[PDB]
Amino acid sequence: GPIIENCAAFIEKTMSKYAITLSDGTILKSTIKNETLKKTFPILKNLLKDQIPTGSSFFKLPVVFFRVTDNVIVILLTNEKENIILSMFELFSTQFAEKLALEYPR
Amino acid sequence: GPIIENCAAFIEKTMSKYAITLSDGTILKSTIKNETLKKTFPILKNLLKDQIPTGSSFFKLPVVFFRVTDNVIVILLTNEKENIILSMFELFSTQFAEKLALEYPRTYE
Amino acid sequence: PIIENCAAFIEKTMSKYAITLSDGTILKSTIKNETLKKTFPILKNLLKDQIPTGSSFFKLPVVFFRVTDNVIVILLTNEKENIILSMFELFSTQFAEKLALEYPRTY
Ligand SMILES: [Cl-]
Repeated sequence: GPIIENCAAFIEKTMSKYAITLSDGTILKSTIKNETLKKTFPILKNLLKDQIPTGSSFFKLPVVFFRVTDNVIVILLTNEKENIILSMFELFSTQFAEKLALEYPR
Repeated sequence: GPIIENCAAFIEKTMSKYAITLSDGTILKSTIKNETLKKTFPILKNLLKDQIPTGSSFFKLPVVFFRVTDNVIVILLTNEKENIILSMFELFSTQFAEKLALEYPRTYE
Repeated sequence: PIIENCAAFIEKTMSKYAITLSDGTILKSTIKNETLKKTFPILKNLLKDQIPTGSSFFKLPVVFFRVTDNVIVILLTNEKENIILSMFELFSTQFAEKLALEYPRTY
């Protein structure tokens, strides 16, 4: 049926703490608490102007950003090893970045 | 669309003084006089800063707060018993939480 | 964050403004502090008469706008009154309920 509830179960299969957000600040789904997201989003909007091209990730552990689509960003709080996180993102995209760009176009 | 209308009619079935607001303070629906409602906001602000969990309530009678989703707050003025109020909120959540969460997402503009 | 958007909204029409609390707390301001400190005792006394929430008070070039119980907008401007009242009505629609929650008068 509806994605987002599908994206979150995917992510939770390997990370407890995440958020699926849009570029303006809209949280579509999040297990990260509001206090952390409020201080986190201004940093993400900055990097979004030219440091995270669509399809790329950005690391500052425990925070990680993945621009799945042009408008949709995944935010992780994790200490997983790098290759696991990149692997999660690669799979998440190839199973979701089509449906997600279709449901949340810019 | 009609989600807030359905939320309102569900609450009005039991309490007459209520409001539904966003967690940034936007009033979506309120039968409480806007002046009286805005004076409960110091309490709400403290609840949100202490990150009261989704599904949890807070009682300062006659005022009652219920965090149905991350971004949607139910407010009551009521003298009804706590066990009835807590049942009302759990049924309210069951029927409307998922929809409210999609219709009213938290936003950090 | 919310105050940073308030500042940006105001800045689209006037450049000399301040957003303060009832007790005088500066939240954001492009007005020289020299001016604000000689301007606050006037605000305090207007607040006493309980200049109502939503109303403004003109003393050109100075304008006060009580957006919420606890938040005052101050402008130094030589714009016309209708333009100032229109900016205020717009400002209040976009920000008053948010501001009321972010900066509640306590007790
Ligand atoms: Cl929270």
